[PDB]
Amino acid sequence: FVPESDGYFHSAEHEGSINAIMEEYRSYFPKWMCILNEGFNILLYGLGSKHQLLQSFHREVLHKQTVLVVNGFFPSLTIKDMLDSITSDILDAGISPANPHEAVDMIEEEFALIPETHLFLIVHNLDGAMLRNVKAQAILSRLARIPNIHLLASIDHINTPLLWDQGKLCSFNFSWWDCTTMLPYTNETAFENSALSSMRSVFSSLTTNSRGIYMLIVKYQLKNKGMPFRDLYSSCREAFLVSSDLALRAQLTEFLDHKLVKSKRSVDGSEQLTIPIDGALLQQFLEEQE
Amino acid sequence: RNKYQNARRVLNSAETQNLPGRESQLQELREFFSNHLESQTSGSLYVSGQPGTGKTACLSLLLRDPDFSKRLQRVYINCTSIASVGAVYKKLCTELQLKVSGRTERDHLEAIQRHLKTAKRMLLLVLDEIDQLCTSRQEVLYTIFEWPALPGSRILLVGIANSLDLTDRALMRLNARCELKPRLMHFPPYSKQQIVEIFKSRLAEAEVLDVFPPVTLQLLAAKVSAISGDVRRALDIGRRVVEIAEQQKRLKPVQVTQVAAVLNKVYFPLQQKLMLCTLVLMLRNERNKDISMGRLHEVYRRVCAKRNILALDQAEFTGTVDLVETRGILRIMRKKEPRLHKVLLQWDEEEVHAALSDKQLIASILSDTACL
Amino acid sequence: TPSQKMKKIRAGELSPSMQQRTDLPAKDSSKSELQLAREQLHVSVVPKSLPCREREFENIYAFLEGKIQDQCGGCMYVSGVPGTGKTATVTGVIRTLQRMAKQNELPAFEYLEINGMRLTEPRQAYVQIYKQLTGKTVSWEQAHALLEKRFTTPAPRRVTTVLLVDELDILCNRRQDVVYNLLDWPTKSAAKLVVVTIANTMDLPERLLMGKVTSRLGLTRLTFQPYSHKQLQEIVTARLGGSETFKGEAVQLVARKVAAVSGDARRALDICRRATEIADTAAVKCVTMLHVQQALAEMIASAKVQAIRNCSRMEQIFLQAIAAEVTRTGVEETTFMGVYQQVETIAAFMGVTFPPPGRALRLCSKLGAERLIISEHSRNDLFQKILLNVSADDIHYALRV
Amino acid sequence: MDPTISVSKGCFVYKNGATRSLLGKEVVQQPFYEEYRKAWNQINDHIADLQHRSYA
DNA sequence: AGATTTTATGTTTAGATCTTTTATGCTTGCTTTT
DNA sequence: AAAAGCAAGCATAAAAGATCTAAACATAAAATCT
Ligand SMILES: Nc1ncnc2c1ncn2[C@@H]1O[C@H](COP(=O)(O)OP(=O)(O)OP(=O)(O)O)[C@@H](O)[C@H]1O
Ligand SMILES: Nc1ncnc2c1ncn2[C@@H]1O[C@H](COP(=O)(O)OP(=O)(O)OP(=O)(O)O)[C@@H](O)[C@H]1O
Ligand SMILES: [Mg+2]
Ligand SMILES: [Mg+2]
Repeated sequence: FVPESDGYFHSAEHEGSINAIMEEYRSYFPKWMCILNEGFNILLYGLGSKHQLLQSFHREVLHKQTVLVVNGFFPSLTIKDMLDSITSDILDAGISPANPHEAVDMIEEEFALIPETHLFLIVHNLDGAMLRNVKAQAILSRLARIPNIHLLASIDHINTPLLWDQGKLCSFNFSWWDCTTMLPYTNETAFENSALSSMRSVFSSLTTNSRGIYMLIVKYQLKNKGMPFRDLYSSCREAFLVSSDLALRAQLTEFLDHKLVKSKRSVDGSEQLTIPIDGALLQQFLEEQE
Repeated sequence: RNKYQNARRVLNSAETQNLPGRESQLQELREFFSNHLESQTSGSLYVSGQPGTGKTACLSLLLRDPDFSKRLQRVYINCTSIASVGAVYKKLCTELQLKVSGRTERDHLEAIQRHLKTAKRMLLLVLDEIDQLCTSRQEVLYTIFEWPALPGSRILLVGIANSLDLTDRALMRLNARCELKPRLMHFPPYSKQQIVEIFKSRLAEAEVLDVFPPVTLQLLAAKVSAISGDVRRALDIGRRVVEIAEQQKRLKPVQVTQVAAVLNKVYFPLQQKLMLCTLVLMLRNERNKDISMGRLHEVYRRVCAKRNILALDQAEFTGTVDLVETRGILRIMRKKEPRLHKVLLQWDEEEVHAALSDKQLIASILSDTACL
Repeated sequence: TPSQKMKKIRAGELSPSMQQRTDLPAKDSSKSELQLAREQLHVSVVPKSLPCREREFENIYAFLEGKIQDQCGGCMYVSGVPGTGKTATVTGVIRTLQRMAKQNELPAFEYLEINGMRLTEPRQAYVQIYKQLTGKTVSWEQAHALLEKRFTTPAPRRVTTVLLVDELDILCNRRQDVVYNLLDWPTKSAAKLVVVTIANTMDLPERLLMGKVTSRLGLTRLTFQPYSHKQLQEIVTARLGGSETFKGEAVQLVARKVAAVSGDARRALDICRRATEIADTAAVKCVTMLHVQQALAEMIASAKVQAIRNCSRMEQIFLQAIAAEVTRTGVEETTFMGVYQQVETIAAFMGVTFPPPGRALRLCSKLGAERLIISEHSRNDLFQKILLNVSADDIHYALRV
Repeated sequence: MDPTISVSKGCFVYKNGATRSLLGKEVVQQPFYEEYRKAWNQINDHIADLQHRSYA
């Protein structure tokens, strides 16, 4: 792979083949055990999902050693959660100190106190959604520096080694391994990190006066191809759809909560009330209400 | 004593046994509990709807059934009552009398999971007002809704909330796995005839049906179901009609005049008058509605000078504008200094003119362009 | 040991006494008539029956008597601008109900009360309501659990309990758990709670309460309108009794100039006390109208022209040059550099030299500590921004006339 | 799905008696592991001796 | 009848939140040299 | 005529600024060991 800069300056059979590929990567495992015994850490950099491969390594080989699986594709994990997990469950040392590097110093002391109590550490997606900051990678490199702790990890993003400087890449004593499974990224993309019908479904739950207020904004939008707030207020007080200003502000706050209406303030202080839907579907919606 | 106090007592707005308006919802909830009992499988559920529509009344009715008392272990937790979002597991342990090694929420969660893995009876965990459990990471709500998908767990949990889309917007991650996402049940707001049937149930439980003629009940429900549709405001105006008629008359059925008067009811100091007139003048004459307290006071002093009456100082003018703010006529956006606070009118001038009730003065202030 | 004292305090077994005077208070008969008016005019002396609040008394009385006799429970929200007789009317209704329940004309009832500004935290109300029941001081979690055990569980013979709640807007916060519990407890049939909530803003349930909390608060409501020109006169002439120590035109001027500002009754009862103290030092025994005019000019004070006239001459040149730069540049916020250039122009006109800018920053700091101007911290000299806090015409009125 | 794939937790302990040489005896008693450990200890100690004698 | 963790509680500080306000940047819409 | 270049415009977002809250830290009540 030797990219050209001119692109920047000008800017079935598959199941059996995948099973043979997975059986070869399953055959690699004793070599990984010897490589982890010599102090190197394992890094996988294939195309497809490597979740099942590292789960098979935890299941078939590390069935009795201490293991902390870490799901790096989790949107909401924190490095405090992982250090708290090690400090509380592996060592029974209680909660880790609030400074993460103090927690790594504590983990290094307590793991210096116990030889031949190895802690395997499997991190699916070391380039995770909350591990992409430099600080969490510094914590993971300081943890992988420990002789007791061994590390297996997955890599998926193309720009991952931009956050590993030579100090982290020396603490991460990686043995790179091309584990290119062709499996789809189901679990890695299942999480949160990666409409006229909904408008009808929320319009059905509204009361009659809320239907009248939204129909007034719909009629003004189709008539003008966002309405100022004062016209909606005078139209509602003429049609008796509201008691005072504050109930109308509560109804528009409910519409902002259910995203039927976008409120764009003007420089003059008037509030504009756009409906964020194209006018053909809005005309069909007005025809649906008749 | 008399029929007036009898109807005022029976409109009540407390817990009830009969629920005439919610019948298909009760049958659907009973069918959900019954099919998930007969299949012996777990099943999450999310009931939602506008306040006052009767969700807690239906689930309080269904947590007192003798047959469900025989078949499943009911638990009701009001989620406002907990000290914190993470403390709810501890409260659940007190609802199940589980033994816990104690004094950390993690061991309470492990005790609840150890009970769920080997429970002898099906568990019905109703979490009323589940919107209080939402935080940011939302570890607690996802941990609770992951319990039906746990291997061998027999919990079936119901979450009551006011939001139509709290499940999707607050729990997008449950959509990825169809075994995890709750079945949804809306509770639609009450119609006019449903509020009339609730009134005709409550007034016939005490046989005080005659104090309300049907015409004025069909006026009251036509107003309330059009405005909001909650039965709490409907029973409140129905109680208020009788407690105003008792004060007013001291059997007379209530007329439409009394209910129309209470429905039209429900649904100044001179310096405050001068402040409102100068604010209306500055809002009319100027395209820029960014009015500060100092920019308003400098015009108010000139208006008081031309009216030949003494003006308040800025330290008293700030308290005067704060007293006008309590009526809802204004809203003051606070800033670093009292002079820099931004007045914002919240009534239209056609309401402010009818509220001041001194048209000869407002005609003088609004024709006084030269003092700006 | 201190721990026995704290345990006897938290158990309520020692009453918190305050030290008594060494000397006896003076006898009532030695007082002058003007002193008798000065002590009848104190705001702490609530009348046994409030003038000009009869309609609100009938409203709160009919609500509370119906909620007590029906044994059902419920809630009410009274509101109005401060000093308008809210809490005095509610406690007067509750004292009348207690006098009636003492004579067995009414069922007996408990009367809890709290106030939202006497609590450091919204949850501390759970500590206080329980303290009006058992008298023990406990943590708010145990107090909330014991209050739920008291109210959710039907325990005959339960007595009706009226929970007055002043200062409802302080108890709100973001979660609104405390106000939700206080308004949700009456809805349960087992609790006979009748909660009354006093507040200032009329629009509070719609402005800052949640939709379910507003739905629980209900539609029964009462608004205390500000006292008018006449009701403030009736209040003060009821406080004075039959005494003629106040002229009627003096009370009329106090009421006319207090009702035009706020409608507060405390302002009238304080201005009349100050007028009595002013008449006392003149050795007159009747509060004539010029004593009321002096007390009104003192207690509706406007002493900024006196501050500009009392400033040192370089500070007056500074106050002229800030308004000169505001007139010149148009915008109301001026940097210190152009203010100093206008200072040098005005000082060259008047003939006095001006202090160098390190002393002009001391002048700006003095005016900003006196709040004649708004100004930043002095560490960023020549580029600090100088708002004028006094109006521009007040400076010319001070330094010309 | 898999028990490791949870919607709530992000880390999953599999503790086996941790309190407060990975290979079995077949590999360590093999002669090639003995000669590899011998050559590696000799080479690493000589390089550390060179680094100390350069820093001294 | 006295010392020791043990636990429940209150305080304080760091972090989440609401809100305004200000800005670079992402895109657009012409605009203009080669 | 082709593709680089200047005002325009909404928008994520960035500061910020108050503000509220959750967890870490100091501390007191108390079973526990002697
Ligand atoms: N269908 C009905 N028939 C008769 N009475 C009803 C019905 N629904 C509700 N009510 C009355 O309304 C009162 C309030 O209902 P409920 O508390 O169940 O509403 P909610 O949805 O729980 O309100 P929130 O969402 O604010 O908690 C109940 O005490 C009950 O007496
Ligand atoms: N109608 C009245 N007649 C006689 N005295 C009155 C009247 N109204 C108010 N006062 C006097 O003014 C004081 C007002 O106190 P009160 O507790 O009523 O004020 P409040 O409206 O509760 O104020 P806030 O709303 O700030 O709490 C009372 O002590 C009373 O002596
Ligand atoms: Mg409810
Ligand atoms: Mg009060």
